[PDB]
Parts: sequence; structure tokens; C-alpha cells
Amino acid sequence: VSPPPPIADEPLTVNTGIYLIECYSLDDKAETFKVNAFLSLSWKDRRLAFDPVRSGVRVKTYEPEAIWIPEIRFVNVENARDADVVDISVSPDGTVQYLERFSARVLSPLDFRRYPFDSQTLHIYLIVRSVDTRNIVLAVDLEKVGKNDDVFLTGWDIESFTAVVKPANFALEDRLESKLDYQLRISRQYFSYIPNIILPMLFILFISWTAFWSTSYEANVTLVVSTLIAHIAFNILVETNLPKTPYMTYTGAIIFMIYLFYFVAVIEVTVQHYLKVESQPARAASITRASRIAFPVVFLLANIILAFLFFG
Amino acid sequence: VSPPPPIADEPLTVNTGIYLIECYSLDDKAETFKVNAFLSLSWKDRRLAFDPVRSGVRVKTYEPEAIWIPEIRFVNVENARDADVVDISVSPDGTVQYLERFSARVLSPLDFRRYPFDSQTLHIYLIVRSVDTRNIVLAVDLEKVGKNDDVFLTGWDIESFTAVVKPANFALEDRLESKLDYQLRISRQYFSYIPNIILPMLFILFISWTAFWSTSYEANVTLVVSTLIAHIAFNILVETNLPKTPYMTYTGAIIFMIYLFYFVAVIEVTVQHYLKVESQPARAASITRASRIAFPVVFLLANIILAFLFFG
Amino acid sequence: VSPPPPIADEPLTVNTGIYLIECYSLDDKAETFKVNAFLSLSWKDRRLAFDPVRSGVRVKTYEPEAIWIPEIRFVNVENARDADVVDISVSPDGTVQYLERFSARVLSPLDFRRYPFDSQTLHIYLIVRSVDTRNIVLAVDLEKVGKNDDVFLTGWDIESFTAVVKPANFALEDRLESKLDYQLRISRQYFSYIPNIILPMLFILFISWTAFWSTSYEANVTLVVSTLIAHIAFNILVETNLPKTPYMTYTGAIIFMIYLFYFVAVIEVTVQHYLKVESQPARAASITRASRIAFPVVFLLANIILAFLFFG
Amino acid sequence: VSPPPPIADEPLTVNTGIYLIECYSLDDKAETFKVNAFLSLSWKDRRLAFDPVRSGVRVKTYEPEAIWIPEIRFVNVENARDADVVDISVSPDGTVQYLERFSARVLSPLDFRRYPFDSQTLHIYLIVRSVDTRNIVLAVDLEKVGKNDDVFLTGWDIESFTAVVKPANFALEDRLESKLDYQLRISRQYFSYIPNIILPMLFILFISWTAFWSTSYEANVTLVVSTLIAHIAFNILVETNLPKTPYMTYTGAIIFMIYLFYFVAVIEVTVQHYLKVESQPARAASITRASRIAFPVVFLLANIILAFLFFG
Amino acid sequence: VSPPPPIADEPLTVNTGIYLIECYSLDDKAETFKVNAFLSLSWKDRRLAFDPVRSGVRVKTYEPEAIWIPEIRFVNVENARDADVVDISVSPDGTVQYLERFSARVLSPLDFRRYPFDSQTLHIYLIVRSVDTRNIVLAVDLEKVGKNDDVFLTGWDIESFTAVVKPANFALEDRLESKLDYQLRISRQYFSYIPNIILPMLFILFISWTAFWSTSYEANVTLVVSTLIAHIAFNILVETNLPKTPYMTYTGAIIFMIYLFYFVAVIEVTVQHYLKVESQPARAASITRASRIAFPVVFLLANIILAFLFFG
Ligand SMILES: [Cl-]
Ligand SMILES: [Cl-]
Ligand SMILES: [Cl-]
Ligand SMILES: [Cl-]
Ligand SMILES: [Cl-]
Repeated sequence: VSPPPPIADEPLTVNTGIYLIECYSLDDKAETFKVNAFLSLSWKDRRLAFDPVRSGVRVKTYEPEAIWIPEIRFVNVENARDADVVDISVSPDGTVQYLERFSARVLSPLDFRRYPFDSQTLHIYLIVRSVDTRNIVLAVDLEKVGKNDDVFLTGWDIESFTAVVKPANFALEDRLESKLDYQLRISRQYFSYIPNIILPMLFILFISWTAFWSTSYEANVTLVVSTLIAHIAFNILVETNLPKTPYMTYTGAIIFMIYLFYFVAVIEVTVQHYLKVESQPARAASITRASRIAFPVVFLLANIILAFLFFG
Repeated sequence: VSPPPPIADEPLTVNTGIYLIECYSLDDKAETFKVNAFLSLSWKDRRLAFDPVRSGVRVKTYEPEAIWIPEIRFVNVENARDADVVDISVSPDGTVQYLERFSARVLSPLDFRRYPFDSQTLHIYLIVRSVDTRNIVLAVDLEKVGKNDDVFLTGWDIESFTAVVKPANFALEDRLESKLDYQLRISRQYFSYIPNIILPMLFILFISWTAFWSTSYEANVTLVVSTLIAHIAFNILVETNLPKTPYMTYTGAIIFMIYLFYFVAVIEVTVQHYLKVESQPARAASITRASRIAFPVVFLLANIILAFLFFG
Repeated sequence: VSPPPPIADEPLTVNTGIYLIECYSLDDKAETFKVNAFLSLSWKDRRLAFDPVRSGVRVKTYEPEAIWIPEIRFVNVENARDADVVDISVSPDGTVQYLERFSARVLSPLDFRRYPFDSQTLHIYLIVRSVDTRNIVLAVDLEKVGKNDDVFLTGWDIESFTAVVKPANFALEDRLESKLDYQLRISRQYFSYIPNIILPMLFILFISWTAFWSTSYEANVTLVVSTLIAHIAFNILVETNLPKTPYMTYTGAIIFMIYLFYFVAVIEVTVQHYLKVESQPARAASITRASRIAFPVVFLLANIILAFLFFG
Repeated sequence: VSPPPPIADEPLTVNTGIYLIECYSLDDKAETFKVNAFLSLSWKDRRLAFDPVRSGVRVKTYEPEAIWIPEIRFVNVENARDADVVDISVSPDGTVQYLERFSARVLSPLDFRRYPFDSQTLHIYLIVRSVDTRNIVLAVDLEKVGKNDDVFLTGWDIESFTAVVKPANFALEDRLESKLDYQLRISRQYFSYIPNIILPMLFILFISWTAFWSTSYEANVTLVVSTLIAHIAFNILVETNLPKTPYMTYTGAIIFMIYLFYFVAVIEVTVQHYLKVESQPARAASITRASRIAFPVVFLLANIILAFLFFG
Repeated sequence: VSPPPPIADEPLTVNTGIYLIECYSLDDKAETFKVNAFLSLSWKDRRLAFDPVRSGVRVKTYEPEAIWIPEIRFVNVENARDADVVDISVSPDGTVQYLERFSARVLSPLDFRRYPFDSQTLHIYLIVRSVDTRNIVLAVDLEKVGKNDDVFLTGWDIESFTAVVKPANFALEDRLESKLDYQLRISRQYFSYIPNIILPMLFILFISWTAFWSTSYEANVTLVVSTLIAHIAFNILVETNLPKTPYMTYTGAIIFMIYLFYFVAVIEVTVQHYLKVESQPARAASITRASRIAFPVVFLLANIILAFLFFG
């Protein structure tokens, strides 16, 4: 109803704390996730002080109305959180303990430069706006920050959930505001990617390469082109789940490299057939024997160079 | 309006019970499901006692306001439940009878190690938070727990719906809480999977294997590569549904084994043609004669070993 | 405000009636549909009887509040209905007339044993709970049950919309309840399935069979395997719509039969080539000539037997 | 608060009008579209009359409450419209002006007998129910019916938006009601369907037909079968957008014709090879030469006949 | 709740300014996007002026009630905005400062004529409605127009965010109306489209063109038709992330030209074989060696013509 008047000019400090209960629905393309947690607040209000002995009580309980509650808002949320007050209590000296449970949908960008083996950081921002009569700043209560042991994300491993103690103060629309940053660090579970994507791709590439041990043109054409079709199908399957980015990723580089290898293999088969038709089997044999060793070695070297370039 | 005052120090016991009406929309990828049921509560409040003869009635009826109702919440839910009050009744001694119908969406992890033939357990958690003046604990009323005869889940057989009668008491946010566990056990209906997935795969594999009775290189290449493409399409269709897990499952192992078999078949065809083109037909005949028996036997042994290793 | 007291022991009867306006969005996979209709209720209340001559009116109008209105609920709904009251009228003798318009989503199982040519029956259940002082039952008013001539479902034909007059009375949660059943009978529009699915599949099967008039092994292999791939694509397209069931259907049986036929055709082609290579070009000719007649006759007999089994 | 009393028996007249602002999301399969428009009403209430000279004003503004506003509903909507009141004004003689902005989702059937080149009419129905003391009818005010110049429908051309002047008075649920019809006429933009769907299909068909200038059986088999597979893929793509209908459309007829043509082409290739193997080259040459001319002419004639049938 | 006093004859001017916070969910299918931003207002009221020394205060803080605030809405929104008032303050003069936060779903047309390399402009329209007693106009405050540094859209770059100073005044529904225009210029990030789309397509086309260096008819048929199948599959891959619009875009022209080139290549191969089978090798050799040069040059010239036509 009315913010507590200051003594002389001191600001009002509000202690915050978030306790995660459930987190779920991490969408890569939409770059969002949903959360379910507690919100804890604590400040000072001398007007509500009382004598414990006179009143015969040690804790008083107030309804959300008929009491001043600061307005805390999340910055990067799609809609205002749906919340419900759990409990409000007042201490004899004037300290107020506030608790509520909410749910919200949070927007946060993701970095996909190492997509199969990447780690991400998700941010939650709290802000408060100063009133025309009092200045309000935020702080962090280290005891009230935490998460449940049952919190799970489908496909991710949760590492930590901390908060930066120092807030950021800035002027927005001729008023002063304070901001807090809560960080949740997660890592991707990449085990399922190996036997479901990587190994079949290598098998198909080897089946394509086995055409350097034959001399029949039609069989070579069939092998190479059909393996190319299989590669296109796998590429569609993989790309349906990876969002478009303005930079170069590991997976895209590997896929482009495989396309280039298929093109060069077709070129080699055509060259060998053309040489053999003109009655020059010696050059064709030399080229084929050279390619048999040239292709895997260059593939391995290029893969090693790419790994050093993206993880070094 | 105010919790009942204790006689001397005793905690308040609230008897609960859930009666299922509808359960539906089990999402394997999101690991969620939707529920629709009754919620029953009963506690003791001596402030509402009355004299039957003086009043002339047997049971009174109050509105949800101007009466104290304990705050019960679900832990693993996406949002607060949609509630409505059905009936409130008070006995002459003071016992209160409460009834309510709700609906919610519940989060619960799943285990996919035996995906076609797996059985799951779904959990619902009830919690109550103690007030600053009284201690509250939960209890189970066995005569109020059950389900309808028409409760059906598309694709699952429902086996039982019970509750663990021992609650868990702990501290959180400087208060004591009590939690209850309700367990629903289901089994997947695996009949449709056999003639839709398992047998076409075997027929395609046998069609691929029929290439050990031939000597034409082009026909063998066409057979094997076309069957491989069909296998890839089937694998994509299967994987569209099953999610990604940090552990190996039965279906993934089988699919990887089939990929390995196709690779070895291509190698065998290439080796046979290479040996024949060098005017060594006896060795090629010996190798293909061995392969005709070697492939199905090793396949059968591999599936027997995998089935023992995953289900025993 | 309070249920009307009885005379001695008579129960309270409520006359119901549902008039369909819009029914739409029948999902086969979820087995749900959406409805929009009118709900009519009528009962007796002697506490509201008035003298028409004194009042000067033939009918009195009341608000939804300030008058006791029984609570009627739908059993098989995902959420509570969204309703708005249209009018309330009271006759001088005390009979109360009620009206409202609602919209809800109804859960109802379906049977797919004859999927292309099946018929269904959708159920809507109405229930009422007895108050402690009065016992309430339900009755059907045949003069207020019907549907608009413009009620249309996409892909279905509507036959009738009736109600079962006899209510089912039982006990639930220490109270007596009455239940009514409204049945909507529909049939499927199967014309679009024939030229879109059935005929192309037969054409592809005949194209596959055309290989019994040829002796070129490579051409036969190409024909049979490519037609198998086309069959797989069509099967995936069909399977995207029909959900999984714990029993066998007509379409699944036909698809499995086609897979078996393709396998046998591949075996026959391989056998003919093998016998020709061994320099016995008479048994191969006999087998091919036999198969030319054997395949269509067996296909026709099997289709007749399956059609008799599923629709007889 | 109460319907105005008549002079002797005349019905109350309400004048309506709809001004379109937005129209979007026209779903072919669901047969729904979304709207955003102003709603205008005007009636007569003599009890609100005042003398402007004594009052000192020319227009009096009333809150939506404490005044009688007629209940107007939309018949073919999924849910009740979401609206807010804009302005209410009363003329000195008693005439009331009312304005409101709403949004709704409408249901309307569609016709697909000429799917690429079809024209549709969308209906919006307004209804009102008579009260027990007064009779209400609806009229049309042509000065308040129209649409914005920024109204755009993705894929359609908006032609006109009018209202049928004569309402439909009928008795429903023992009460007389009046209904109005608003019609919006749209036409489909078919240009993008030509180069994206139509011409590639012709190119693939001609590629299939080019096999009448060769005598190599394997090449002809490969050509025809692979082009059939490509046709199947397009057909799936095209079908994934057009809903199933209980009648026959133009596109389905063309697609079935293409399937028939592929079947007959395969038959011709088989016949030619069989005749050539039997040392009868003259008949095979004559048949191939005849087919070279026969196929395109019959295709063109069938297309002309179908176009005449579906557009004449 | 009183409109500000009109001093002689003058309209009321309101200074508006929108400060962006979040932008997300830009759907090209429905041409919609969600926004989250501030809204600043400022106008004048004679009565609210108060003496500073008499009160010993600088600025007051009025509730939404007991004060008059102009109603301002957005033309292009599916539903009304969800707003919560943040701060209302009054200077020592009659000037009032108003602030609020809102979220909305905006409808704005999109253009994809240059789809990969296109730029779009998003519009937000602010409108105030005049009352029967006072005229209202809208102004623009440049110090309140801004955009956060953390505003991001998935796959787009944000160029600028300004407003058009000049309103548009027009009469609608017998009332004078004023409008404002806020424009947000964006451009699409096209880097990822080169290695994902452009280069694989070129590789496939070159693989198809490699058939001008061979004589084997079967190999040429296999190459060209299988590359056509790969082209159709990659068309599916491209179309999976392209809005379904009735447009004549750059991509559609490219794909149609590719289809034409495939058709002409098939025609050339057929002509070469047909000439060769009649013992005219010189003409076939000449045609092949001419096509080797003709195809790429014509392809490049057509590409240049299309690029100059669409981007000129
Ligand atoms: Cl918030
Ligand atoms: Cl809850
Ligand atoms: Cl209900
Ligand atoms: Cl409505
Ligand atoms: Cl708004």
C-alpha cells in the first residue's frame, strides 16, 4: 500500500532465492525451456513490528492484501508467470518472509558450434523497478538457492545452479533498476548418437569405397549412386532436428566433406572407364591402385584436422 | 480461516484418497500423461461440533469459504490442477468430509531398456506444508482408493493402482512437509509390433541373403544395396517414435547388428567377384558355400545371446 | 440455495435433453471428438409457486444464482465443459425450466477390426450426485432430443442420435448417483480409399508379376525389388494414420499377405535362375509356367477367405 | 435489466453490421477460418429518452451494466467469441448505438470438385432468441457492412462480402428465433500449382515414354520402374494436402489416369520383349512403332474429355 | 474519472513510445510473431494539478482508478494485449507519466520473392478513438523509442527500429480516428543455405552431366534417372523448411529449370543411342561432344538471366 519510508536516504534491500522443482521441454529450434520452482523474498518493514510477550505470539500471518509486497518480474519470459502465494510471515523486529510457487517459460539462446558434444548455459533474470519515493536493490540468499535431486531433463545432464552475487544497476525510462542472473549449466548426453548415426554412416561410406576393387562400370555406378541416395536420406533425418545457424558447425562440415568425397569417387570411376575404353589399361590400373590407399588416408587426415579445428 | 488449535501438542492427520476416472495421452517422448480423478480429504476440527437433537439435523453443509481447508499440492505437475468443490460435510463430533474433482498433467520418467516388451510404473506425489502453529501429516484411506472399470489407456494394459501407506517427512524452506506416493502399473501391448515391424524385416533380410546362390555381380549388387535402402527406411520409421536415451536398448542393438550383417555381405560379394576375376573359381565356390550356412547360424546365435543378455 | 425438501420419501426427478448443434474434429489416434450442443433441464420446486392473478404474469424469470440448480456433470470429458446460461423460467405450479449452451471434448473408444468399412458408436454420459437431504434421479425427455440437419462430420455419415431411457443407479463414495447414456451412431465414407490406395497397389502387384514371362535375371531382380520398395512406401503412408491395436485388422492382414507374396516371388526367381545355370532348361520352364497361373489364383482365394473371415 | 415494453404487439427490431478487419488461417482439412471484425447493433428503448435542452447534452454514454443489451450469438463457431465493448451512445429519442470488437473461429464446409481452380463461399450466421415478454427480429444495415483494404488471405482472392437481407424466422425449443446470413466469396490463386506440380509430372511422364525408341530390355525396365517410383513420391506429396472427400475430384482422376498409363506401358514393354525372343521381330517393331504415336494422342484426348466433364 | 477540460478548442495530444524487450516466434506460414515490450504515455489534465508547498511533496502516484487514462489499442493483434500497469506519476504541473508492460501476437504480411536473400519490414499500428466530447491525437516521443541489446530472433538480423512521425487521420464508423506506425527492419541470415542447399545440388547435377563421356546406354540411363530421384529427394529436403505460399520465388524458378535440364539430358541420351544403333557413329559423336560444352554454358547463362531478373 505504501513502501516503508527511509530513515534518512538508505536503499531497501530485498533478498531473493529460487529453488528448482521441475525443469523440462528444452526445445533446440525454439530455444526455450519451462521451469517450476519456488520464489523466496525477504525485506525489512518497521511499521509491522510487535512485542512478542504482549501479543502472546512469535510469528504473525498476513494475507497478500493489506501489506506492501515488492513487484519482482522476470525479464526473459514469454508471459507473466502464473503464481500462487504459499505463505507470508512477519518477525517481531519487522523482517518479512515471503514464499510462492510459480511456473514460467524462459527464452535463452544456445550455441551449436559443437552440436553433438556441446555444453550450454541457461540464464534467468530478475528485475525490480524503483518507486518514486524509495530506492530498491536486490541481493542473493545463498541458503535458499538450490534444486531437487529428482530434477531431470530428457537428453541432458544437470551440473550446477548458482547465482552471481553482484547485481547490475542501470537507468531505464528515467528510473533505476537492479538485475540478478541465475545460471543453470547442462551437458548433452551424446551416447545415443554414436550407434544411431555415426557408425552406419561409416559403413555406408565403406560400401561406397569397395568399388575400387572392381572393373565393371555398371556395378560401380550402381554402388556409388545408391550409396549417395542413402546418404541423402540420412542427411535429411539428421538435419530435421538441428536448427539453422549463422555459423559453421561440426556436423555440417562433416556432411559437406562426405558430399565432396562422393563427387570425387564418381570422377575417379568415370576417368577409369574412359581410360580403359581407349585401350590404356595400365594407367587405369595405376589410378585405381593409387585411389585404394589415397581415399581412406585423406579421409582420416581431414577428420583429424577438423577435430583439431573445432575442439582445439 | 485459522487452523484448529492442538489439544496439547499432537499433530494433525489428514486422510487422503484418489479415485481414478480417466487417464489418457501417454507421450513417450515427453514422458508425461494426463489424469482425471477424485480427491478425498478428512480431518478433525472440534470448533465445528454441534448438538444433533438441539439442531435437529444429522449432517451440516458449508461453503469453501469461512472454513479451514488444508493446502494439498501435487509435486510433479506442469501447472496447478483445475479444481472444483463437490461436497463438504461435517459430522456431529467435528469430522470434516471433503470431496473434489480435478485434472492435471503429470511428469514421470520411463525406462526403455526392453522397449517393445517393457513395463512401467507411474508416480503421483501429494505434499502438504506445515503451518507456523500446527504440524500436519498425511495418511491413506484404503476404502477411498480405486479406479473405474472403463479406465483405458491406448496401447497399455492397466494392472493395479495402489499407494504406499508410509509417508515421508522432511524439512524444506525451514518447514516440515509430508509426502505420499501413488503408483500406477501398466504393461505395453506388444501384439501389433510383430506383424508390423519384426516379420517384414526378416523377409527383407532373407531376400538379401538369397544372393549367395548366384554368380552375377550386377544382380548381387542390386539386391544387397536395394535391401539396405529398405532397411534404412524402416529404421527411420521405427526411430521416429522411440526417444533418445543414455543407455543401450534392445531395438538399437538389433538394428546395429543388421547393419553389420549388411556390411559383411557386401564384403563377401566383393571378395567372391575379385577371386573369380583372377581365374580362381574353386576358392570362390568354397567361400560362397561356407557363407550360405555361416550367415543364418551366426544370426540366430547373435539374437539368442542378445535376448538372454537383455531379459535375463 | 437449498434442495427442495420432499413430501415423505419421494426422489427428485430431473428431465434432461441434448440438442446437437456442431460436432467436429474426430481424431482416430486419440479417439476423441468435439461437440457443441444445448442442454435442457427441468424439475419441480414448490417453494417458488406463485398466483398468476396476483402477480399479473404467466412466467417469472430468475438469475442462475438465488435459486437452487442441480449440478450435472459429464463423465467422459477431458476437462469441465464451457457453458453459458441462456434462460430460466418458472411456471406458476413451480416447474422450473432451464437452458444452456456448452462445448466439450469427449473421450470414447473405437473399434478398428474393419477399418476401411467400419461403423462406430459414440457415448456421452450424464451423471448427478445425491445431496445428503434429498435423493435425485435422472429422466429422459424425448421431445427435446435431436440434432440440426446441418450437423456434419468430415469423413463420416451420421445415422441417428438417441438416448437410453433407463438410468443406471449405483453407489460411489458413499452416495447414490444416476447415469444416462446418449449414443451417436456413425459410418465411414470409404469411397475415397478405393482409387487412392487399393487400385494402385494392385497395379504395382501386377507389374511385379509380369516377371514370369521373362528369362533375364537382372531385369527380374530389378522389377521385383523395386516393386517391393514401392510397396514399403505405400505401407508407411498407410501406417501413418491407422493407430496400434491389440488385435488384428483387415488392412494389416492384406499388407502381411502382400509381403509374403513378394518373398515367394523372389524365391521363385532365384530357383529358376539356379536351375537354368545347372543346364536343366526344362524344370525351370515348367516351374515358371506353373507359377504364371498359380500366383493369381492363390491371391484371389486368400482374399476371398480373409474377406469371409473378417466380415462374416 | 428488462426488455422494453411494446406499444401494442410490435416486435423489437435490431439492426446489425459486420466490418471485417482480418481474415487468416483457412485450413483446408479442418474446414475452418479465423476472423477479426467489428460488430454493430442498434435498437429502440423509449425509457431512455431525454430532452437535450434540459439535459444540456446531445448524446448520453452508459456503462455496459445497468442497461438492457440484446443477446446475440454466432451459430457456427467452435467456442463463444472473445469480445470487448467499444462505445455505447443513446440518442435523445431513445435510439441506442452499440459497438464491439471480437475474434472467433468459424466452421464452414468446402467443395473440392475443381480443387486447383475452385471458388468457395464462407457463411457466418447470427441468431437471437426471443424473450418471454417481447419478440425480437434482426435486420441489416448496409452502411456498416464492409471490409478493410488491408484484409489479406494467404492463397486466396477476396471478391465480395455481403449479407442476405431477409432473415429466417423459425421456432426452436418452443421459442421463435431469427437468423442472418453473411457470405464471403473467395477464389483460389492457382498460378504456383503449374510450375511446382503440373509441369514436372509431364516431364517425368515423357521421360517414361522415351523407352519406345530402344530395344534394350534392361534399360526400358529401369526407365519405366524408376519413373513410376518418382511418380509415387510426387503423388504422396500432393495427397498430403488434399483432404479425403466422399466424391471424385479432378486431381485424383488425373493421378489415377497416370497410374493406368504406367501399367499399360509396362505391359507393352513386356509384350515387345516376349515377341522379340520368339524370333518374330516384325510384330514387335510394328507394335512399338504404333505405340509411339498411340500413347500421347490418347493421353491428350483423355485430358480433354476429363476437362470437359469437370468444367462443363 | 473525468476527461481533461478542453481549453477553448483544441485536440488532446498523447506522446507514445514503445521500448522492445523480447521478440520471438516468427512463423512464415501464418505471418505472425509475438512481442514483449513497454508502453509509455504522457498527456495533460488540469484538475490533477496540485500545490507542491501545500503538500510538501514532489510527485504523487495515482492508482488506475480515480484518474482518466486514454484507451489505446493495436489494430493488428489476434486478441487484446495482456497488460499490467507498472507506474503512474504526476508532475507538479498537470502532466502525467504512464508506463506499462505487455505481450501480444501481431499480424503482418510477409514477402518471399527473394526467399533466401530477402528482407522484411514488420509493422505495429497504434490507434486511439475520439469521444463524443473531445478530439484526441497521437504524437511520437523519440527519447522513449528504443530496443534492448539482447533482443534476438532465430535466423534473422535486426537492422533498425523507428516510428513514422506523421499520423494518419481518417473517419471510420462515424468517428474520427488516428493511427501510428512502428517499423522494424530485419534481414535473413543466408550463410547456412550455401553448403546445405546450393553445393550438394550442383554436385548432383554434375554427376548427372558426367554421362556425356560414356557410350554404354544402360550406364547413362542409370546415372540420369537415379540422379533425378536424388533431385526429388533433395527437393523434399528443401521444401521441409519453406512456407507453402502461392508465390513465384527464386527457388521455384531454380527447381523448375533443373527439371527442364534433366528432361533435355534424357532426350539427348536417347537421340545419341538411336543414331548409334543405325550405324551413324559420326553424328552421335558430334552431338555428344557438342553437348559437353553446350550444357554448362546454357545453365550459367540462364542462371545469370534469372539472377538479373529477380534482383534487378
Ligand atoms: Cl514475471
Ligand atoms: Cl496442485
Ligand atoms: Cl461437466
Ligand atoms: Cl458467440
Ligand atoms: Cl490492445
